[PDB]
Amino acid sequence: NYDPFVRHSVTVKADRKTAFKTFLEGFPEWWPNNFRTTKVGAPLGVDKKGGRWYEIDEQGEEHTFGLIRKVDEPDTLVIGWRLNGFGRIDPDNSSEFTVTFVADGQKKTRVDVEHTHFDRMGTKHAKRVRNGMDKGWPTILQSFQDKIDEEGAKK
DNA sequence: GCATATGATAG
DNA sequence: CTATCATATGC
Repeated sequence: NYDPFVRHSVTVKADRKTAFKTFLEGFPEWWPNNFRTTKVGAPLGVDKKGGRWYEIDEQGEEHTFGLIRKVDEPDTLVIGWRLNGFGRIDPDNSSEFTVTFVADGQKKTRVDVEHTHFDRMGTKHAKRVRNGMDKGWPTILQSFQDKIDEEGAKK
């Protein structure tokens, strides 16, 4: 994706609320990217009342990790581009996407992202994205499903 | 366009 | 390490 269109694909083994909880609140409780303190990895991750991804740096708020357009409870999250305090590219992309959590049996949730405009920036814009984002959030989604897999299936 | 540099991708 | 690809700075 992210060259023609952006799609997200994640299967959660617990339910949509655990998915939403993990995705937007449980930032500090994963271990793929947030594996830090006052960094990418702090006691927050995202702001609920405004819809904006931030964590608690020692000097204030560490990395902005998204500009949320829609914070629609355990259901849907439309967010925009933002990344880690690393060797990253700036939010020159906007990269917005509709995170669609589909509740299955209320103990499973398949999320699909659908967006097509800023995400299409693949090739050039995605190569500068590759700087540090490629080694974080895509990795997050793996441990996301696994941490959650332990929440009500494995552990 | 070339020397950087950073960042990923080549070898 | 040199390159080669992209992007940006720097000249």
